[PDB]
Amino acid sequence: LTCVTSKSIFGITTENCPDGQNLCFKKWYYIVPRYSDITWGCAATCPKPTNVRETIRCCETDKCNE
Repeated sequence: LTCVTSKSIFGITTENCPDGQNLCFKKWYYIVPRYSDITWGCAATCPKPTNVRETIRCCETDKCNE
């Protein structure tokens, strides 16, 4: 399984995930109305928002987390 792990206006980077990590994630962390930090990666289980600023989505196919 191949996930996005970083993105810019110039393109994406991807990784082929560790064995046993069969989900891709995208995670938004809200900082101010105009701006949110966003991270992307492989995961074993769908990360749980531990903060109210956090929004996560997960999926199971190649590069699905863009």
